[PDB]
Amino acid sequence: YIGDFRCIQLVNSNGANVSAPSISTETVEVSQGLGTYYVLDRVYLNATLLLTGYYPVDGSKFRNLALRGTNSVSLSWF
Amino acid sequence: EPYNGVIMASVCQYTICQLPYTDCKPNTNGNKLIGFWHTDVKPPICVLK
Amino acid sequence: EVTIEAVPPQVAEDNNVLLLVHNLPLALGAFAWYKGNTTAIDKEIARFVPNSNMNFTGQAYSGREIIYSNGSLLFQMITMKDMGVYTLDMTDENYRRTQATVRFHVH
Ligand SMILES: *[C@@H]1O[C@H](CO)[C@@H](O)[C@H](O)[C@H]1NC(C)=O
Ligand SMILES: *[C@@H]1O[C@H](CO)[C@@H](O)[C@H](O)[C@H]1NC(C)=O
Repeated sequence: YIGDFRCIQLVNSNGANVSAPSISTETVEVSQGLGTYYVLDRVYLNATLLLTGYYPVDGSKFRNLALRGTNSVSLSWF
Repeated sequence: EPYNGVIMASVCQYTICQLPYTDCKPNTNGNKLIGFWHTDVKPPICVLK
Repeated sequence: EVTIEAVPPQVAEDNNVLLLVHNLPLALGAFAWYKGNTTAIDKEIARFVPNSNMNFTGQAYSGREIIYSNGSLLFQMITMKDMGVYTLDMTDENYRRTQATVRFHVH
């Protein structure tokens, strides 16, 4: 139940059935540079640096929060 | 929020709905009281859009 | 003000009752029917709006409950579990009132 306000919801709803989110078979792979982000306001060339910041842990597991529906919305999603 | 291939980023004090959801193809038939996921009726006070 | 009647207030098994709304107002945002004396949405049954003319269901929609434009709720098969209280929610200008409660019995 995110938020606090009751709204005119123009979709169907049903608390029929829910599951755990499908924790994906893919794991976070950083060897292709995915997961990183460029340093602001600097350029390095032909080098290798030990930097820091905020980053994903390698080898952990993703999550699929992309719920889906056609016209009804599960109440136990929230 | 992606809309029309641009990003509608807005760090803004929205009164977020209790049953939020977006749509691929939303349509409102001129009904100005409907909100998809937030029902502010005033301009919400914020810093960037 | 708004008044709600069960016709009949005592219904036999598997028959029809009409949750007849009287003196409902006009410029409503939406309305929905609520099982029990609660306003948590998992007891909301069916939600129909006046200004876009679409109806949508809740979690407790057993499938045999017809919602009308005058706010009335028509039952098809009265079950023994459906004895109890029912509350009719109305909303206007992002403000709400839950002051329409009704209770019947089955024999
Ligand atoms: C940004 O893009 C949206 C498209 O949904 C448009 O409505 C809006 O006017 C654009 N400009 C600003 C300043 O938000
Ligand atoms: C209300 O919903 C039912 C399906 O649950 C549908 O058959 C009926 O036509 C709807 N009422 C109106 C007035 O559209």
